[PDB]
Amino acid sequence: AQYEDGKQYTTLEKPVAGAPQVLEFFSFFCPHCYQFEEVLHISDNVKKKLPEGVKMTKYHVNFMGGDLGKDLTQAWAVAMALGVEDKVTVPLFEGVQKTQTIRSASDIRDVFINAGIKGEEYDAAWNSFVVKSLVAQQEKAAADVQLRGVPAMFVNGKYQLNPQGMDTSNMDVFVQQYADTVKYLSEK
Repeated sequence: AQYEDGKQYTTLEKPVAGAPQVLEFFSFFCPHCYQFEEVLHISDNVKKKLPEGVKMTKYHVNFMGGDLGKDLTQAWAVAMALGVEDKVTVPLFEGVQKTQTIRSASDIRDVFINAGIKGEEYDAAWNSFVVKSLVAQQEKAAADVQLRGVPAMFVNGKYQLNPQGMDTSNMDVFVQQYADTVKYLSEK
């Protein structure tokens, strides 16, 4: 075959019912994730090739960066609740990995303030039970699927993208291969 289990993707032994259609996991501490977001624009290029009627979900994970990793998962929950994912993703990545100016929850908060979210509004989101269940969702989805590494993508709770088995000589060729795989898996 051209697409083979164990080559461009692996199959979950233990499939996850009711899972989001396209599910991505990342961490702001994760170096390949930085690349995926800033250099490759993976999420975006996958979306451009997905059939439509397809919804795309992205969650943060706790297992990198100890205490700040958790803060970052709660902040990503705030971002999702406020619909400001596209305004904070880049400065969070660069704050954590490039400039290293994010060292505390208050520094994470600064990024949202600088992106124009209001103090009252951030602190209210931060502390809301709607954000608590969104944190719960992020953790449950990761727990359901065996998650020990990022970046990670799952399709319909049964297939996991396997970028290790795609050519990396060319960054553009890698992305298309990656996205076409998602679409193949999607139509499976």
